[PDB]
Amino acid sequence: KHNMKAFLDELKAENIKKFLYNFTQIPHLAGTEQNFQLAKQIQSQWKEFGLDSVELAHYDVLLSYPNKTHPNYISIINEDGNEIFNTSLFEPPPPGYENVSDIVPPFSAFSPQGMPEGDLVYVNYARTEDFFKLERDMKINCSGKIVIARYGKVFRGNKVKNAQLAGAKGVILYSDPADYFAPGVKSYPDGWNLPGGGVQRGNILNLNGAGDPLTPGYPANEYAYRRGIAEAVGLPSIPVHPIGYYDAQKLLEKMGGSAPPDSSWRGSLKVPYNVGPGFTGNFSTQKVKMHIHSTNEVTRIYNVIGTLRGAVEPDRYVILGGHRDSWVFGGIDPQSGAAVVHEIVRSFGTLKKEGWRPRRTILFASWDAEEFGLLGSTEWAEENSRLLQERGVAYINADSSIEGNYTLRVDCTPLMYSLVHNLTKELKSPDEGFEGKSLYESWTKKSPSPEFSGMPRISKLGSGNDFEVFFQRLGIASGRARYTKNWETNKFSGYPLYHSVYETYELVEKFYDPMFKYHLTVAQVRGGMVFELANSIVLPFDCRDYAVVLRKYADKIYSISMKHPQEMKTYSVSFDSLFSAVKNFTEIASKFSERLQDFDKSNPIVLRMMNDQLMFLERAFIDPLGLPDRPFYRHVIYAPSSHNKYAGESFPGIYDALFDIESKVDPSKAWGEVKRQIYVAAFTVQAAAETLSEVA
Amino acid sequence: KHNMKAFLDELKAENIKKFLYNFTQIPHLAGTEQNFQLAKQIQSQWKEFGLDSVELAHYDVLLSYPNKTHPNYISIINEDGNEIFNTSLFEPPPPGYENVSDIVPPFSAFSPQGMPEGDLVYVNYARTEDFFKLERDMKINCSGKIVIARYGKVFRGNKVKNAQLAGAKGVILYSDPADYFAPGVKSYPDGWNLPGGGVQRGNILNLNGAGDPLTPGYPANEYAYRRGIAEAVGLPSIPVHPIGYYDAQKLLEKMGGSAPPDSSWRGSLKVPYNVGPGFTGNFSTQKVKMHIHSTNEVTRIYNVIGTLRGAVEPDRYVILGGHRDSWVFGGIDPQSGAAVVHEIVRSFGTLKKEGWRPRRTILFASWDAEEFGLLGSTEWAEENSRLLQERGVAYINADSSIEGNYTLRVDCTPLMYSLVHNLTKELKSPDEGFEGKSLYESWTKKSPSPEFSGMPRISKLGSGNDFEVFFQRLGIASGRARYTKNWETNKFSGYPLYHSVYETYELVEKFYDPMFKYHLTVAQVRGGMVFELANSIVLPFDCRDYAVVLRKYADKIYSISMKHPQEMKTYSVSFDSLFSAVKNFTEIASKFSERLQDFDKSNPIVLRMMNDQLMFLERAFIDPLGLPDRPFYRHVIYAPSSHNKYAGESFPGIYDALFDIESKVDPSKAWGEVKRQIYVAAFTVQAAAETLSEVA
Ligand SMILES: *[C@@H]1O[C@H](CO)[C@@H](O[C@@H]2O[C@H](CO)[C@@H](O[C@@H]3O[C@H](CO)[C@@H](O)[C@H](O[C@H]4O[C@H](CO)[C@@H](O)[C@H](O)[C@@H]4O)[C@@H]3O)[C@H](O)[C@H]2NC(C)=O)[C@H](O)[C@H]1NC(C)=O
Ligand SMILES: *[C@@H]1O[C@H](CO)[C@@H](O[C@@H]2O[C@H](CO)[C@@H](O[C@@H]3O[C@H](CO)[C@@H](O)[C@H](O[C@H]4O[C@H](CO)[C@@H](O)[C@H](O)[C@@H]4O)[C@@H]3O)[C@H](O)[C@H]2NC(C)=O)[C@H](O)[C@H]1NC(C)=O
Ligand SMILES: *[C@@H]1O[C@H](CO)[C@@H](O[C@@H]2O[C@H](CO)[C@@H](O[C@@H]3O[C@H](CO)[C@@H](O)[C@H](O)[C@@H]3O)[C@H](O)[C@H]2NC(C)=O)[C@H](O)[C@H]1NC(C)=O
Ligand SMILES: *[C@@H]1O[C@H](CO)[C@@H](O[C@@H]2O[C@H](CO)[C@@H](O[C@@H]3O[C@H](CO)[C@@H](O)[C@H](O)[C@@H]3O)[C@H](O)[C@H]2NC(C)=O)[C@H](O)[C@H]1NC(C)=O
Ligand SMILES: *[C@@H]1O[C@H](CO)[C@@H](O[C@@H]2O[C@H](CO)[C@@H](O)[C@H](O)[C@H]2NC(C)=O)[C@H](O)[C@H]1NC(C)=O
Ligand SMILES: *[C@@H]1O[C@H](CO)[C@@H](O[C@@H]2O[C@H](CO)[C@@H](O)[C@H](O)[C@H]2NC(C)=O)[C@H](O)[C@H]1NC(C)=O
Ligand SMILES: *[C@@H]1O[C@H](CO)[C@@H](O[C@@H]2O[C@H](CO)[C@@H](O)[C@H](O)[C@H]2NC(C)=O)[C@H](O)[C@H]1NC(C)=O
Ligand SMILES: *[C@@H]1O[C@H](CO)[C@@H](O[C@@H]2O[C@H](CO)[C@@H](O)[C@H](O)[C@H]2NC(C)=O)[C@H](O)[C@H]1NC(C)=O
Ligand SMILES: *[C@@H]1O[C@H](CO)[C@@H](O)[C@H](O)[C@H]1NC(C)=O
Ligand SMILES: *[C@@H]1O[C@H](CO)[C@@H](O)[C@H](O)[C@H]1NC(C)=O
Ligand SMILES: *[C@@H]1O[C@H](CO)[C@@H](O)[C@H](O)[C@H]1NC(C)=O
Ligand SMILES: *[C@@H]1O[C@H](CO)[C@@H](O)[C@H](O)[C@H]1NC(C)=O
Ligand SMILES: *[C@@H]1O[C@H](CO)[C@@H](O)[C@H](O)[C@H]1NC(C)=O
Ligand SMILES: *[C@@H]1O[C@H](CO)[C@@H](O)[C@H](O)[C@H]1NC(C)=O
Ligand SMILES: [Ca+2]
Ligand SMILES: [Ca+2]
Ligand SMILES: [Cl-]
Ligand SMILES: [Cl-]
Ligand SMILES: [Zn+2]
Ligand SMILES: [Zn+2]
Ligand SMILES: [Zn+2]
Ligand SMILES: [Zn+2]
Repeated sequence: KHNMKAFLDELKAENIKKFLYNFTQIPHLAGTEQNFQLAKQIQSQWKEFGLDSVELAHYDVLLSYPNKTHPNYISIINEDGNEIFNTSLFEPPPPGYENVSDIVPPFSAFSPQGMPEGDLVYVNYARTEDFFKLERDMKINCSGKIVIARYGKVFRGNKVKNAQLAGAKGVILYSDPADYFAPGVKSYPDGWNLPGGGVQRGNILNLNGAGDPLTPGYPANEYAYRRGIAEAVGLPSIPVHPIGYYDAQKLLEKMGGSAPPDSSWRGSLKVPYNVGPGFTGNFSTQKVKMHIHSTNEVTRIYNVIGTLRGAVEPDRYVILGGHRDSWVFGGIDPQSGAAVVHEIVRSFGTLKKEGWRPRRTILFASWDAEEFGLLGSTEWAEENSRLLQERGVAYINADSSIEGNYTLRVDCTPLMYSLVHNLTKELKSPDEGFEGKSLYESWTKKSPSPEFSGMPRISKLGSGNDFEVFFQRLGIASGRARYTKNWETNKFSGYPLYHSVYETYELVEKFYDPMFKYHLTVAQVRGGMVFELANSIVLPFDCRDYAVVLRKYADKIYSISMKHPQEMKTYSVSFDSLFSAVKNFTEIASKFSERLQDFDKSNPIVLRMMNDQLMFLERAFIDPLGLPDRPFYRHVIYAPSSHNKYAGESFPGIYDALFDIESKVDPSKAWGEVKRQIYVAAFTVQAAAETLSEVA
Repeated sequence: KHNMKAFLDELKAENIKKFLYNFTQIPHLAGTEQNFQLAKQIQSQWKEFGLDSVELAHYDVLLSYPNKTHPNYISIINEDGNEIFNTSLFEPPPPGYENVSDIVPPFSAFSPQGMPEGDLVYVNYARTEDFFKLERDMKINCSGKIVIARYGKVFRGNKVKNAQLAGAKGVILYSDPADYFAPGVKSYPDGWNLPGGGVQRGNILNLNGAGDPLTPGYPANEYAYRRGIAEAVGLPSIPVHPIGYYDAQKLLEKMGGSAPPDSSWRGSLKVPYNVGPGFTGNFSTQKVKMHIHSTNEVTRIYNVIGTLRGAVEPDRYVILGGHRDSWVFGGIDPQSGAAVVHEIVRSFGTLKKEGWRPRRTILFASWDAEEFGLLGSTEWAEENSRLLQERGVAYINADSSIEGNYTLRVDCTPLMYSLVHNLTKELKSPDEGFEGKSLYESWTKKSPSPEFSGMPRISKLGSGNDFEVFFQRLGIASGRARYTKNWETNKFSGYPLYHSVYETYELVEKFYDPMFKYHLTVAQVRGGMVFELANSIVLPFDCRDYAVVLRKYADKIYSISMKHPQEMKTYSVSFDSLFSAVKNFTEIASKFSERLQDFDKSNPIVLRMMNDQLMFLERAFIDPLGLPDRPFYRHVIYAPSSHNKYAGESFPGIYDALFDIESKVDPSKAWGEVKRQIYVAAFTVQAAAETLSEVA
């Protein structure tokens, strides 16, 4: 039989290992020749593997690179202007790669050039609440100061935006061992910890879904009209640079001014974590000086797009996409994901060569320039937005397959909860101690849902990956899955070697997944989802699961508002319309589910009608006017948090209208806007419900 | 047989006459009790006629009414402040209606209140080019002046916007007999001309597609959050009032200052048409004073929505909509259209009672508050926008069925050109002299296409009617048809009794269509179109017709730009991308047409695929970001003219970037924006073409 079992059994751990090794021998930085070569390789292999067509889709987008003859670094400078201490110009390369060329040195992509000099303020994680505490409680003023912030907790672009609005003239980012060194584990190459010379690369944009900074709304094709740099979207106005903790120790050890306000501000280095401004008395006259000379440059990028044409509904697309560009070798990010996609393509192509075709069309993508702001996925989606919004069934992301070895992690739309529960009950757990048990069983045991019990945790989608344009802009049901760490017994952020030169094939083969069994499990979850989406006669979405979460999010946002009972009285702020809409959604979704069960299964137009109602249900939560000042975040239920792009926020329009509202100087105006956002959300919920009513 | 012939033969002239009489005995002003009664009547009749459901959809929207105890009027006032001449408080009612109550007196809906006093400037039609001529050539300054403008040529809301931007403090609108009195015809009741006491009502908003001024983007439902008046969309900032030509003669006869600049500025009254400012020497010290006391008020309106469920594709909607609210009796506008819709509903319901159902669902609408800014259609579409954009096949408008008795007028999307040609070849001409000939034949003879020869004129859609939200906001293929006058041998605007108390059942029965044969022909064209749209197995749209017009519009906009060859050189302004996209559209559309001819006709999914490509082709021309500063005009090929809402403009984004560009002070910026709009248009054309490519 050509069924999902045939597909799943064809997937091999050993193949994912071979592909990972093949993809991680040299750097594949976006916009470089090596990454164009790899694109051409993947294109040729996907053709050999059996796909119907495989094309490159290219764009010319704004990228950012250090100047190779004028390196970035930071100094402590004395009263005469002598640089008495300099940060590193490069990370010590790992064993056996000390002769690889074209390793890009640590930098913050899209930093402007400058050589600002000043006194340091230490701002903890540079979160919105960190600046509130500094400014409101401690009365420390960052205006004209250089801030130093530890990486972690939130996306770095939000740190830089927050420093910029506090009036900083520069930002230094560093990795504290409190957040990037797990107790009891050795530094790379001897374990998976970040060494003191290790540094995390990453862009510092605030694109809010725009894609290429110069062409928001339209693909950066050959005739594109581009904004000038001054009108570009999302670029920082102050220089920024990342360092490791050896270097950070040298900048922090001399800090004076106020003590840290409490222990949550102290990391693990042997320094006091004084906030400043500036250095203690003996050194009060030394300053910090940044030297940033990176340049932004329009550069060609290349996506690989493979098509496996559907036998029955070729005009319905199920998309498996993940990126290919890496900061250096990409051992985890992204090639552990790319290798899994490569093996999925291979397995599908095997079945195809024996005469099988999925019900619907499956599109496979190897995106470029994800590390520079989700540029490849976003420009392609801008180009193809009409096809995607009328034909797009689902998008499954495929970045890093592992960030730990403890249990499964899934973030997705409620419409996929049932599909994920059912698939994972049919897959074998790779976990020691759960031999012969289902993945569902091990996952639920290690990661219990906060709400349900007997059910696993499934998180809402945030952002910081290539599903953003598909989900929050276009409203196509989206999901992602990977193996992850135990967040309970671990205080550190993501995985320690993230976006460092130390993220290599060896890191993975030696320390994360030597048998490639977690990779294989993730290929089964991702591939199994694409299979069911592209092949099930009825799309495998359960609208009733959205009804349950909409009630949870309505309760949550009402609870937030109710911290202000006096104002809700004064301004007549009612959530009744939103609860009404959620109640109606629940009733209509229950009735639609009954018809879906009971409809005449021989009638394909009835079937195509009800599949279209299922496909367009995520689509119904899109507001074509977007969220306030964020036109490309159009989903009314989910947006990336305005304080942390990686986190999802529910009812974001109401959430941001309420945030910090007790500080607004015109409360009438502020609560007016809360009421406006309640009206928008209740309306959108009711409108989405009505797409599930009988059609006539 | 239940075929289109059965449908068409059931339509009766005598029934349209009975309904017209029934709908025009009392005023049906939006927001009034009489118009709610009529809604309830139509709802009950459409139920009796056989529709599956018929519901009222209500909204609470901003309307505008004079104050019944504080009337609007204009004065000439002397040096002491005595009002020596006053304009009329009402139009003399026609014979036999002198005792009808609740005739609303002439006013400009949405005028602010005020009693401004000042010197007159006469501004001809208050067109953009009229103000250019006054300000640039004649050096006349309107700041702080009251302007008087003749109705005609352009929508009155654009006149008021243009006066406001010239710094006027008030606007007086009047009907000149040059534009509203046809030579050789008598005034009502003895013919169809406008009497000197007749006055044209109408709103003076500049909504640009927003619908209710207080709730742009969302339906004005029970929990809607409303803007405050100061942030409302589209309201005028200066008082405005309309008058007839008896009164206008009294205001114009004393005018001094400059002579009219040429004969195109002179109407037919026995006055000099001096531009002013102010009156001649003897009267130089008299002034004009307006007294406006109308109020804007949120008021309930009611649409009637009837459904005839499709047998095969119930989730595909073909919509026949026209409004029901009138300024007074609505003898032509809108009830000559409403009576035609009523008879169409009756004919469809006859067939339904005998067991027939159309292939697709047909929705019938009786919209409210069209006269106040297309409010009813727009709020309903805002409410139902997700259903309409995923399910909407076509919208056929049904306002006035006649504005003359000479020949057919059709304005529609190119996608309907073939459908209209084919249907009209099968209908009988009602014209004298063409007995036994087709409607196509008489229409083509009397209204030859400028381009084609052997073909009839079909105009692009403009706006000022209820298709605007469906076509220019949502991108649903739209059309309209009516009988019209011979524009060649007639210099007057629209029809003379437009929006006057004299537009009665008698006007129609005595002077326009005593046999109701033009009404019947229009019911056949509108009803025949809805029939073919809702019943043809393949949707009756020809994409190749869009390809032909896109080339015509590209040639036209390039010709405009080429008036500036030096700047096109300096700023490297190329239309090559747009011509490329139009060429590709033509090639892809030709291939798609071949497949549509040759596809396996037994395969319904192939059929539903290709019908979806046809349905979503108009949809592809929507840009979700909208046109500059006009977010609800999202169609890139067609927008209402920025200088005249009634007229359509093609490639509007490029057109407005080029308009008056030689006057812009930063030419680099201006031509940059031209290039931006070329990129947007070429992109949108190519993207729409690609929706017709093979899907995978
Ligand atoms: C959830 O679904 C339910 C439908 O099951 C839906 O109920 C609707 O609620 C609205 C209220 O927002 C009702 O609107 C009323 O309609 C009647 C005419 O049918 C009007 O007369 C009402 O207005 C007048 O009377 C009201 C007193 O009830 C006054 O408060 C008001 O100021 C006016 O005087 C009012 O507009 C509507 O009838 C029902 N529809 C039904 C039951 O079918 C509810 O709206 C849905 N929730 C959301 C968020 O959409
Ligand atoms: C109309 O349809 C046609 C397809 O039949 C489509 O043609 C495409 O045109 C673009 C040009 O805008 C081509 O883009 C080129 O792609 C190649 C790689 O395939 C690149 O190397 C090219 O860039 C380099 O080389 C160019 C020299 O030709 C340089 O001018 C450039 O600066 C770079 O060095 C270039 O990007 C594309 O290949 C074709 N696609 C085809 C033939 O399939 C055309 O774009 C459509 N019109 C619109 C408005 O979309
Ligand atoms: C995940 O798996 C569950 C369990 O198999 C799926 O729910 C089950 O779906 C089936 C198939 O439609 C339901 O069968 C129906 O039962 C009713 C009897 O009341 C009958 O009228 C229908 O003809 C049909 O046989 C079954 O009841 C249902 N089980 C439960 C507990 O809901 C679920 O659909 C799967 N989810 C996805 C996305 O596939
Ligand atoms: C308006 O009417 C015209 C004339 O009837 C329609 O064009 C005609 O459409 C028919 C039916 O599809 C075409 O028939 C095809 O002919 C080819 C032979 O080359 C054959 O391969 C197909 O199987 C089919 O028989 C016919 O050629 C065509 N005539 C012309 C002049 O184009 C037109 O489709 C109607 N428009 C609308 C919107 O209905
Ligand atoms: C990664 O794998 C690819 C495919 O096997 C290798 O590329 C092939 O290299 C062979 C030997 O040089 C050539 O003859 C083939 O034409 C290449 N195939 C393709 C599709 O490019 C590549 O060398 C491997 N890379 C590494 C670093 O191991
Ligand atoms: C930090 O680096 C800077 C720049 O390379 C060093 O300062 C330079 O030293 C060279 C060689 O002595 C001089 O010719 C340059 O004029 C100096 N440039 C600047 C900008 O100061 C500095 O010596 C280094 N400091 C340490 C401790 O290594
Ligand atoms: C317009 O036609 C309608 C329908 O015939 C008339 O309304 C009917 O009036 C009769 C007699 O008064 C009532 O018994 C019916 O119940 C009414 N029907 C409906 C559906 O309302 C109406 O009177 C006519 N109006 C005019 C001005 O002629
Ligand atoms: C135009 O109308 C105005 C307002 O009704 C008239 O002026 C009023 O005349 C009455 C009766 O004599 C006075 O009591 C009011 O004080 C006047 N009001 C104002 C605002 O002036 C005026 O007489 C009318 N002019 C003509 C020619 O009919
Ligand atoms: C990089 O720096 C070098 C020398 O210090 C300079 O000549 C060149 O302008 C810079 N390159 C870029 C791309 O800015
Ligand atoms: C912070 O410092 C800047 C720079 O001198 C000053 O202008 C600004 O007002 C200060 N703000 C506060 C709250 O002290
Ligand atoms: C792999 O799992 C073991 C056993 O729980 C754990 O001690 C180790 O930290 C894991 N490795 C990584 C990289 O997480
Ligand atoms: C209308 O005018 C009368 C009297 O001149 C006044 O009492 C009332 O306020 C006005 N009505 C409205 C609705 O403004
Ligand atoms: C028009 O008149 C106003 C009002 O006094 C004046 O302020 C404005 O500058 C004038 N414009 C021109 C071009 O004369
Ligand atoms: C009706 O047609 C006749 C004959 O052409 C014409 O003289 C008359 O003006 C028409 N009536 C109207 C209202 O257009
Ligand atoms: Ca772009
Ligand atoms: Ca509205
Ligand atoms: Cl992922
Ligand atoms: Cl019309
Ligand atoms: Zn990644
Ligand atoms: Zn990354
Ligand atoms: Zn009308
Ligand atoms: Zn009208």
